Amino acid sequence: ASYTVKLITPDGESSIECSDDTYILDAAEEAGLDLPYSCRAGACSTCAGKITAGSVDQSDQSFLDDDQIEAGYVLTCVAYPTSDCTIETHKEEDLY
Ligand SMILES: [Ga+3]
Repeated sequence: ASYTVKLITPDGESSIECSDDTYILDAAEEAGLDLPYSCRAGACSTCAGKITAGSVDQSDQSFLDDDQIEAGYVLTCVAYPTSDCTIETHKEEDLY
């Protein structure tokens, strides 16, 4: 049951469909979104995306702790958008 996943970017606004048992990144790169990712597995902050218009599940990540997720930075390389959401890519520098 894929849901409308809004991927905000400085080069425009796209909308990819991601499943609950899939990663927002894979669904993005698969379409050609070309998001800021490196490990694309779940062990960084470059894939993190400021979220504040939906919900996701990142119980596989190994970078964030509690303050990061609180802000909204969700690793797209390991996020499970159970429902519609609006991940704001290009939001990792906040940490570094
Ligand atoms: Ga990553």
